[PDB]
Amino acid sequence: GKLPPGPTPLPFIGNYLQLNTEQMYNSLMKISERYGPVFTIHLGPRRVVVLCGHDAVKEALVDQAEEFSGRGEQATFDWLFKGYGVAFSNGERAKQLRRFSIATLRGFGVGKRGIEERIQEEAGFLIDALRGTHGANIDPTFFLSRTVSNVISSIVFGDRFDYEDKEFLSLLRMMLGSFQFTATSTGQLYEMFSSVMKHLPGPQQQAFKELQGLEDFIAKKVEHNQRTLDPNSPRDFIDSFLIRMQEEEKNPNTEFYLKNLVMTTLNLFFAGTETVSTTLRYGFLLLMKHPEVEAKVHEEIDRVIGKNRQPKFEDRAKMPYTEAVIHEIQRFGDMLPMGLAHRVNKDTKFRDFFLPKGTEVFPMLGSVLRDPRFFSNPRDFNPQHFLDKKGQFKKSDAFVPFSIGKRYCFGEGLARMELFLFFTTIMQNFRFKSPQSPKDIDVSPKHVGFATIPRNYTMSFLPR
Ligand code: HEM
Ligand SMILES: CC[C@@H]1C(=O)OC[C@@H]1Cc1cncn1C
Repeated sequence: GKLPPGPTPLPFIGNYLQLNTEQMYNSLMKISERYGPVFTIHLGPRRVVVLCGHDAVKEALVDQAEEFSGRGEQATFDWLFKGYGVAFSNGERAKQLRRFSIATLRGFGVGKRGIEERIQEEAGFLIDALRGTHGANIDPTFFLSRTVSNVISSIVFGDRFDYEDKEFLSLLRMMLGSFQFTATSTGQLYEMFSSVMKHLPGPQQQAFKELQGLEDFIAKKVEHNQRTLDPNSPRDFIDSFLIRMQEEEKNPNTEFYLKNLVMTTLNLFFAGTETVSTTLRYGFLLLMKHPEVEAKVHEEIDRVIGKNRQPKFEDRAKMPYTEAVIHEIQRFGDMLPMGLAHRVNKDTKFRDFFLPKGTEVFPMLGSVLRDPRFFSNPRDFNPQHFLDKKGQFKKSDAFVPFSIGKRYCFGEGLARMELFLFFTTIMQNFRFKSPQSPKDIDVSPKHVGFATIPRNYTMSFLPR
């Protein structure tokens, strides 16, 4: 009846001394090279259990999937959410807001023809945008996020933002900034020492500012929607939820009230924007570093699709190389290295170890994506990871950027279809040029913390 081994914590600071807040993953991966695939850490006051490799992670989150289905803290987002919404909540609230969210996204056609024709249409609205930069050197950052956010916006708001909207440019700035903070040294020190640091001046404060800015906005769309509602036919995600808040007024235990609504919508709007767009911004850089991979994707396009029409999402079965490249950007790029934290919601026996009720769990998603048993060159960019000798597509149990188990990314379906199309559609129209030689492109991360962020680069989209 004892915890997993680990370095001796100090009082209050925990294992501050053996942790590099500038790369948290490598610090935790060094400790496991010494203790094992399951060890115990303290980030400040918080006792965490950290899981390493495909085996540790799968047996935790899938084989005992119920007991590891809790949610732990991300103190940056916990300052805003306070345990409300679909993503950062626990128990009876998590199961209801999740059950309702999946059912509703399917209403608006996630992984269906509706959202296909929305993405397909927005993808062309971006093609125009990039054909009108005329080959000149740009930052791809806010072009991509604009386009990516517009898909999720259609679902949650009822329609899209205009690309010329000054206030829209602002909301995307608020996501990029709050998100990049979680990845920085101070971001990872804030995980450790939130209790103190939320009252101290510093970068943390600028990130509450933008979080606060984001909530405000969403709560202004909830007001406008609320007063102009039509109870017998819904326009968007907010409306459907409003319709369920009415029906649930007689029930005092309901999880469908104003604050849960507002929080769950931000979960969706924030996640539908910054994780598919970073993945693309990373993927472009990885394509200009690897020109022989770019040329091969282009060729698979012209023979399967051509130049005339617009790529669908079933054009995908006849495209094994391009679908490998997209899985390999997703695995190399390593979006959320430690995932969202979990928690055991009751006393738990796991592998001879004991985990008390409320124990926090770090499922290292990045160490599965770099499990050397499943990948032959774990830290190189090789699309042959996702192919066999006959050139067809090879699924891997260690491809887990979207997590596994009971609290896994229900936004995975939307994201898969978005990635395929955006990537195919852009590269069907343009080839990418860098202002620097392929041997001189630094494809290593700028910040790695809660997210993996790629470095800054300028680029050209010149037509074919
Ligand atoms: C490449 C893009 C994306 C990646 C790599 C990604 C990855 C992840 C990961 C690792 C989790 C953690 C789940 C856990 O607790 O174990 C997660 C959760 C979540 N994701 Fe995504 N995600 C992406 C895009 C999206 C999109 C487009 C949406 C919008 C519908 C979304 C919505 C969510 C939500 C609501 C959760 C919380 C689930 C819960 O706590 O029940 N994600 N995602
Ligand atoms: C930026 C934090 C995001 C949020 O508020 O809701 C969930 C989320 C974390 C996340 C999950 N999938 C993508 N992201 C960025």
